[PDB]
Amino acid sequence: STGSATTTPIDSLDDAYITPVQIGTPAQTLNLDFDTGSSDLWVFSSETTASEVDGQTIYTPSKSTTAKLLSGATWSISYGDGSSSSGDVYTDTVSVGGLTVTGQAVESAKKVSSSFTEDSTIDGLLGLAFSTLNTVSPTQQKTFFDNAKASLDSPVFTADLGYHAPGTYNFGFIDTTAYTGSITYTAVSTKQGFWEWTSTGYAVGSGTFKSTSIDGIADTGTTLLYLPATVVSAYWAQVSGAKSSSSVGGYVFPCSATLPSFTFGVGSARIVIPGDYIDFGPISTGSSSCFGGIQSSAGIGINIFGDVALKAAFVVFNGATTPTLGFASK
Ligand SMILES: CC[C@H](C)CNC(=O)C[C@H](O)[C@H](CC(C)C)NC(=O)[C@H](CCCCNC(=S)NC)NC(=O)[C@H](Cc1ccccc1)NS(=O)(=O)N(C)C
Repeated sequence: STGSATTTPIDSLDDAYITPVQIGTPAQTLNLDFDTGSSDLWVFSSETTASEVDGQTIYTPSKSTTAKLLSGATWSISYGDGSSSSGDVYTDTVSVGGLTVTGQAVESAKKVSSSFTEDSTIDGLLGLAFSTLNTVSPTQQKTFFDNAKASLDSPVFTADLGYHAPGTYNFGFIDTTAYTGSITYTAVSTKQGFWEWTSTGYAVGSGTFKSTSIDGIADTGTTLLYLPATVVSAYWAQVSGAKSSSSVGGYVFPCSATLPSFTFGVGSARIVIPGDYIDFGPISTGSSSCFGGIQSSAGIGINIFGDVALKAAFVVFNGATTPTLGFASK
């Protein structure tokens, strides 16, 4: 079996993408944030504290005939940006672009943090990192991909995210019409439970490729590109008006500038992010100052190949016994 779903940015700055998911019987469609950086599928529902509910679409376990409460299981998670959620768990049928998994754990939120209540276009998260990061207790619940693996035509899923446009998530197949060149595969360490890999170096604009190991994670749930502070500094050094702002939280630049591209190595291959994808957007509507999409990972503690990187390539999360990650130019 296979599945294909279109995914869309929740705003005009590509802060996140949501993909529709059908949960329960008859199907309840929710729009979730497909996150390769977590392993929890949870959604807002009939159980979340009302005043914690904005205009999100909720899951009502009670209206689904295949739902089953998972006796005694609870969950609690906190994310990298401080948000958090917790609740209980049900198992139900979950479909993604025609790809159905029965008995998938759907974690029902009882409480959500303020950033989630305020983001009206995200109904929950669908985690895609290793099941070892799952927060359900006492027994960890497998991700949608671990559960679909038996059925998949090939154990893989690809991310094809768009720059200010829709994209696609596909499961169990590789669409050769979607990228150019061939796919370069790189080893993944699962020690931390993440889609963790090592980049071979970088290049700023039309300058030299520097061979330096960049250990990082590929995470569709992270907006920007977090690199070591000395690589970020070499990028911004090429942009005349750019500077580091303590008030805004990072490098800012005149919106007016044409920024250089940024290339990161994948083995022998190079993936070129267009200077424009690095222009995240102005600080505030009308400002002459814009937010840089390449930020320092000094304060996070790990490098993150988030959305600004991920959208410049065709990405293959190959979930075979020995997982690997493939990158293609598109
Ligand atoms: C078991 C716990 C596991 C390890 C949790 N994994 C994780 O926590 C990684 C996972 O991908 C989350 C998903 C996110 C939707 C809440 N990413 C994040 O938490 C990041 C943080 C990236 C690193 C930032 N950390 C720091 S200290 N920066 C100074 N958020 C993001 O990148 C959000 C994503 C987002 C956007 C819009 C709506 C919802 C969520 N964009 S952002 O807020 O940082 N951007 C607006 C500035």
